[PDB]
Amino acid sequence: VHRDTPENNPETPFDFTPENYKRIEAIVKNYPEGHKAAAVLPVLDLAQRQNGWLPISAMNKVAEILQVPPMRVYEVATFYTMYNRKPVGKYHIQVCTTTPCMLRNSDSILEAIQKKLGIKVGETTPDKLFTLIEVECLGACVNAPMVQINDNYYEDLTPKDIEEIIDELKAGKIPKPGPRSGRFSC
Amino acid sequence: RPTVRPRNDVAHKQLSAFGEYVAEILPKYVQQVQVSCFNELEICIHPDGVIPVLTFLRDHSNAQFKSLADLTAVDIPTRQNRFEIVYNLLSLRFNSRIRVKTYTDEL
Amino acid sequence: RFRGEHALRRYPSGEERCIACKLCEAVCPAQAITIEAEPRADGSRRTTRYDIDMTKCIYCGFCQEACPVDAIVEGPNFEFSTETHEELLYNKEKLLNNGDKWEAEIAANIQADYLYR
Amino acid sequence: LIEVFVDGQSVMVEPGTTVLQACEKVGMQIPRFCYHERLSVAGNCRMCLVEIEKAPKVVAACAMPVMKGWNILTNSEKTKKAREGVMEFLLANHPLDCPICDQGGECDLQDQSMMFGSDRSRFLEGKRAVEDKNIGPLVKTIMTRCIQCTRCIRFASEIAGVDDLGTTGRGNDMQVGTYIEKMFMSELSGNIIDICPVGALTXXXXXXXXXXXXXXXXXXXXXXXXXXXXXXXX
Amino acid sequence: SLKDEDRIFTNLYGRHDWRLKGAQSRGDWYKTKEILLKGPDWILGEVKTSGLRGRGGAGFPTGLKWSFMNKPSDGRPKYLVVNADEGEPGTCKDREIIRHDPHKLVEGCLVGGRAMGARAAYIYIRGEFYNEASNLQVAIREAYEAGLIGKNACGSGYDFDVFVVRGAGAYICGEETALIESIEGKQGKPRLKPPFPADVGVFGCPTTVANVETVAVSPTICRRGGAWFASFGRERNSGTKLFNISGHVNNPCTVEEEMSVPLKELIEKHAGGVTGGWDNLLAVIPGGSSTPLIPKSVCETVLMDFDALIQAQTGLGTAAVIVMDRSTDIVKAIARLIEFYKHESCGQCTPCREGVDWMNKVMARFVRGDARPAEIDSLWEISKQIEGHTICALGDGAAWPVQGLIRHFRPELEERMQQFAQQHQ
Amino acid sequence: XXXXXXXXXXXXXXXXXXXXXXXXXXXXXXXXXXXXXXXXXXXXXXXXXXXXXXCDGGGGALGHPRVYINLDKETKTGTCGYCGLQFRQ
Amino acid sequence: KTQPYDVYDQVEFDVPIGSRGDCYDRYLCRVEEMRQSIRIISQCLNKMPPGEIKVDDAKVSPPKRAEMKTSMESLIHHFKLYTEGYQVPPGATYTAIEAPKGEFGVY
Ligand SMILES: Cc1cc2nc3c(=O)[nH]c(=O)nc-3n(C[C@H](O)[C@H](O)[C@H](O)COP(=O)(O)O)c2cc1C
Ligand code: SF4
Ligand code: SF4
Ligand code: SF4
Ligand code: SF4
Ligand code: SF4
Ligand code: FES
Ligand code: FES
Ligand SMILES: [Zn+2]
Repeated sequence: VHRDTPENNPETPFDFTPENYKRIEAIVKNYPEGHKAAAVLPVLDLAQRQNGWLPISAMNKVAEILQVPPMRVYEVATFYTMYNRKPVGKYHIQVCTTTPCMLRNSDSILEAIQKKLGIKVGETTPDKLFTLIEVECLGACVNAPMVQINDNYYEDLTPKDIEEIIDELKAGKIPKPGPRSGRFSC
Repeated sequence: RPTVRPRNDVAHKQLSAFGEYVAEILPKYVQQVQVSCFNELEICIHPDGVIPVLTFLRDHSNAQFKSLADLTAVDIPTRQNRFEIVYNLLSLRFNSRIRVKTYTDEL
Repeated sequence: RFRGEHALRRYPSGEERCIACKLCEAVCPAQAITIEAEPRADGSRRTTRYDIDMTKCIYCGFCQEACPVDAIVEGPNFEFSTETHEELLYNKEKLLNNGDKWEAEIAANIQADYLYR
Repeated sequence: LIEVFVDGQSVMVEPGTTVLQACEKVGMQIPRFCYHERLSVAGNCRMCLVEIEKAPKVVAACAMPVMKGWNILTNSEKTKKAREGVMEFLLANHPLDCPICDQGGECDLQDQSMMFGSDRSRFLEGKRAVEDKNIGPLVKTIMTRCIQCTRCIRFASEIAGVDDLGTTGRGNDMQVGTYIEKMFMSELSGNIIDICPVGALTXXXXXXXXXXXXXXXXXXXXXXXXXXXXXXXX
Repeated sequence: SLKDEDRIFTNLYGRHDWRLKGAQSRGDWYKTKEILLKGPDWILGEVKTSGLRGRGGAGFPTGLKWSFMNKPSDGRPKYLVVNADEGEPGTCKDREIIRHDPHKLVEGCLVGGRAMGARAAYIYIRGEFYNEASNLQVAIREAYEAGLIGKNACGSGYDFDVFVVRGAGAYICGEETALIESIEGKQGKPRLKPPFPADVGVFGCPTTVANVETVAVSPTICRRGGAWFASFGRERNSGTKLFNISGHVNNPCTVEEEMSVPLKELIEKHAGGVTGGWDNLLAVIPGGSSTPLIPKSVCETVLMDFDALIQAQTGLGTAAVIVMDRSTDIVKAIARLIEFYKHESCGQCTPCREGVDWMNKVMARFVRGDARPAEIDSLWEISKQIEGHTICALGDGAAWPVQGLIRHFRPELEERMQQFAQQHQ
Repeated sequence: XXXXXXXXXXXXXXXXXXXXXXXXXXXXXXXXXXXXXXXXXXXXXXXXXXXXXXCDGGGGALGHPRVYINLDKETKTGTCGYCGLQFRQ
Repeated sequence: KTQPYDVYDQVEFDVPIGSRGDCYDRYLCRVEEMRQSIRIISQCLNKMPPGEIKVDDAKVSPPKRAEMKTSMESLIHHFKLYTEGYQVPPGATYTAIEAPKGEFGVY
């Protein structure tokens, strides 16, 4: 699903940030003063960070602040892949499956994570804690496996190291960069 | 091409010699326009003399047609001159098909 | 494969096979077939007016060939004799749909028609 | 005004004139999908590709202007190899509606396959289908028949006023619909069905009533609404 | 004539210890006041005299591209554009040029600011790489407040302000026309390239598109001598570019190397899987995702330079090694590369939305083995066609690797079809 | 269903107070059996596994051009252009 | 013998020509045509290459019924070869193929 939007219990109810409203207005000033539609691309990323799972009515309220077309601003977030579509948990992680990562085994890291953290691949956790989704590329391809959770991307993980990092993340943040070898040259 | 083309042009240059030969006489009374396409020859004739064109091709040393067999006419309202009587001629000794047309309105 | 009196076929689970295109209308060299289409109740859009003249029609099988859904299939028919033109020219489907008595033969004949002979 | 020869014949054109606009002066119509009359110039199909006298890559007629005195051929060897190819790409993911489809002969895509595209075969297996978009009174819209172009997208933004149509996905899943469930406004948006080349947007009031084949056309000015003239009635 | 690898020479060396002041001791903003005092014509001439090729996956020279705008007379104020997000998979330049040393990337906008003549500089980062984007935002706060760039800094009349914006993470950072449309606010789709480039009109302004590695090389080329950048490499293409190896390898690591370097020597230094080209079957690609895979026979003769790489099969543009072992599948690997373009297709040009999606569906059948032996030759005609009749360069990027299946290989593809023909049918 | 005397078939009117119809008096008028399209709804809906399903009457033998039908909305099942057959999930 | 239509001269033909222009000799040649016609039919049975029935190019002849139902371009061409005609090249052409009565000079 990409085009269709549900009308039941996620169409009318929406909330906007009040404390971050002053910070959102300053973000619009960073671009051009006259004719500013660039703020809509920045506010869409700020809305997902402040409130989990962006509503259809929430995008219309964000478009009203910058004063833009409601249909055009809704289409702007549809093309983006980083923005949330339906629902996201407390810490959502996306796994890379592209050929630069698949050459040194990437599917083995995803299959081990699927059995340890439950569910198939597309389905999220029923208690809402971890959500799995297939990603194109994480960005940094220096390490053989790559997975980006929430904001900080975790790189370089073994078959048992990936399962140990996932279970520990339930209570306390695990930080990390490439916990397998030197960062620059090894 | 194997199925796309019907026949390659080889006799087209040979039939073009007739497009020169009759035109070498060069009458404003007879010749006017000579069109040749798809192994066939087409001539249109000035209304003043049609009989002298038909006595030609009949007998003649270079080409022997004789049979002035099939005779058609074209109705077209686009031009200022309306009708176009079209003669279809066939040779038995020479084995060729030539066309004689009239350009006049012929009301 | 033999062409006689016209009869329009239907699907095995009800439903009229004719979809209303005006495809067979334009191909028809006699212009015997007439078609005016309206939406059927709700959703479906399949025919309203469907007259084939027997005063016209030179029997080609062109309407059989032009049909993408295979509605008009020419059945082995000989028996047709009337007192008037009115009784002879076919009405809005109905008598064409009454070709069920020949549709059992048509279903057998079309099995020799798919991948031609 | 700078003159540049197209198909050997010379034609005078303006300095900021388009390639397809220059082709009209030479009495030749290139294969189109994105308008040239009133709708804004945009790519997003690459059908109107034409090859220059000395160029490695073909340029689109809607975007690229003539500018300098360069020779461009419409019946070139590279153009015919292009036109047959693009048609196959358009029909690899096309739902096959032709007998059921509201248009038939009036469809611009239907003619271009007969005139330009490859006839003998089309290599395709498995076509994706899109869900039906919501529409009010006029135009019974079907998203499957749509080729996903930019014609009606810019029509709502510029010509009609109120914007609704846009993009929904990324790959072969992007719909031309409104995304949010809302009926289209009246004003002048009833003419959107006549704009679209494919049989996707067509008037619901006169749907499947009569095909383009066998209909006598006559031009007459409309009585309802003032300043209305030239309207063809079948 | 022969090029040596690095040998105490690097564009960006600081990666272990760098914040703001620590980088300054190890060559950063050394001639900041000197470059600002110099004229715009003289500063632009320094890049043209060196002859540095474009770091981004295109092949176009950086000297000609920066001079293409020039700006003789401008009505609307000019703006500077820079791309830092990851485009092609297998590239490590995105999380190294900005993540490790953020001070070097910020200095690149200031060096090209006075040269091009832009009022404000803008940078686009990947949405997935949020940790790397935070380092770039922290560097801007340490530069604007202290007095590095903005209004009047380091004895300069021209004003330049740096601002970083988070991206969607698709083809919006890919094409040069796409970056202008994404930053403006509109949906992720590239503008028409034939009539107007970046110089004529980009977000209502004259602009220029620059890569993350291309922009970072500009202050290093300005501070040091012009001959130093042209010393390593070939006559046509010169300048050190960051190459990253990913896939089947003993140790995967990204390291800076000199131009016109052999593929056998570069793989041996980083250590690959089994053998460099004796025991393990060679399936390495010179590019990240754009260029098709190189043959097993021709690999030692191939060079890192773009001018030398064009002679054999296809030129390297992205400059990233994607080596695959003999045990690893070849058919399934290249099919996944096309599947990347299936998701990263924007939705404009009809031989790409309904093209690549058609291409991936046929390619998925080759893994199973249901495809006919005749279908291999037919697919080659379609693959060549997409390269020519597309607006953006991603249409070419999906077209090239499919051409590398018919070329070089072919018995490998035929064996998969023949195996399922006897077993199932 | 029949109005007065004549039976309606595939949406048809007989006569307004008997004026037009006069020929069908001595001879019995034709009527198509089950022309109300009751057999269309009588057929059971088939379950789908994929997001898009291809429809066919009975291969190349029976006249049915291939159309792909999308299934995205839970309410109202999707049907092909040629058949009255509906698909869910 | 003079003008081939569809694979001629390859098939052996025998043409009966009499002497007198009377009704009896003009009848004998027709019976002699009939006895020397089976030679052609037998040679037609001898030479039959298996292949295409219609022209493969779908701008002239409608495609196969199994073909049109699946592929796209086939049905659109099926929609336009019917209703609409052929879109013929302009020009005047004359053809005559031997009728047993005489000729069919279609113009
Ligand atoms: C598939 C693909 C992805 C690309 N991704 C990027 C990218 O993420 N960043 C970038 O700077 N250039 C990228 N490029 C190169 C662009 O063509 C670039 O905008 C420009 O033309 C190269 O010049 P530059 O090195 O001055 O940026 C990509 C090219 C292709 C074909
Ligand atoms: S008989 Fe066939 S071609 Fe004619 S309208 Fe009905 S479905 Fe269409
Ligand atoms: S058989 Fe020929 S004349 Fe008769 S209805 Fe069909 S197309 Fe028309
Ligand atoms: S859109 Fe045109 S080509 Fe496609 S099915 Fe409808 S009429 Fe045929
Ligand atoms: S509905 Fe028509 S005009 Fe609109 S995008 Fe689709 S094909 Fe183009
Ligand atoms: S080639 Fe593909 S990705 Fe590039 S602009 Fe065209 S449709 Fe979009
Ligand atoms: S018709 Fe010119 S780009 Fe679509
Ligand atoms: S390809 Fe996996 S992180 Fe880039
Ligand atoms: Zn069906």
